[PDB]
Amino acid sequence: SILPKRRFTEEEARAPLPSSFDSAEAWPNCPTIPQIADQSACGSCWAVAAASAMSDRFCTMGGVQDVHISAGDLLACCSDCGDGCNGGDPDRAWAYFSSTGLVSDYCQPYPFPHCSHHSKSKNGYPPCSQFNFDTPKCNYTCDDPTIPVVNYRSWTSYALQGEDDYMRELFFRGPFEVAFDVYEDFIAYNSGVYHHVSGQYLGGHAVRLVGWGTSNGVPYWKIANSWNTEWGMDGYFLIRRGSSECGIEDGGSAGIPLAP
Ligand SMILES: *[C@@H]1O[C@H](CO)[C@@H](O[C@@H]2O[C@H](CO)[C@@H](O)[C@H](O)[C@H]2NC(C)=O)[C@H](O)[C@H]1NC(C)=O
Ligand code: NA
Repeated sequence: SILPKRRFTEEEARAPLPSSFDSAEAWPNCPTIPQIADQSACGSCWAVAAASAMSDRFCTMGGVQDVHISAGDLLACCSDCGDGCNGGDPDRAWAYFSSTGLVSDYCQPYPFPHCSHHSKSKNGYPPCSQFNFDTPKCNYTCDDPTIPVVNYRSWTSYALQGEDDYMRELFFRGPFEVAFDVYEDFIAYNSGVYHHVSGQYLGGHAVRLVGWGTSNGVPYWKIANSWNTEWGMDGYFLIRRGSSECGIEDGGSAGIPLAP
């Protein structure tokens, strides 16, 4: 990891964490948390999950109730992060949030429309396979140039590893970015607690971690996916917690938004 490891204070460390936890119920006055993103026909999961968590953390920590951080800005302008719509690194996305900063969804709206990721779309989105999107151009003015550019920054970035870090960080500071390996059997998930049993490896996938809990003696993470609200359980999925399922507990990325 390029980011420094998160160290917990003596007070944070000794906190008795609850058997279940939900970020939306923990910060009920933060409207960005329960919102689900759509990355569209682009490999921008690394950027979209980051911008979602940064938006959440401006409410949990930054003192701003409802600001949406522009995934598009991060996607296009962080060339050191990866190759835009062809994949990137969550760690470097958070490093960019502090060293340079990001505009809001209002300044630079996400350039790609809704599309269907699994199969059938009840709202009538075209298939995402129908679209082939290149990495958008990095812009330095708001799409509507008459809207002033407001730049949003964090003041620190750190990495996280393992069940306890994830839980402890989530509890104190809210949603952050994690990553895991996708297999064929994940694509059609719609219920239950996910566990890889069959299917070919497809690729890495960055996502936003919002909660934990236990269902019928099976501990799990509650995760916000970025395949719009029609995928999984209303945009979310549950995954096995405790034994790094698909490497979900191998690396997490987070930081603290600065009050502007
Ligand atoms: C930066 O602005 C440019 C130009 O306004 C955007 O590029 C256009 O994006 C639309 C919607 O995806 C496409 O239909 C056009 O073909 C693009 N035009 C050109 C000239 O590139 C771009 O999406 C913006 N970038 C971001 C990150 O918002
Ligand atoms: Na840990």
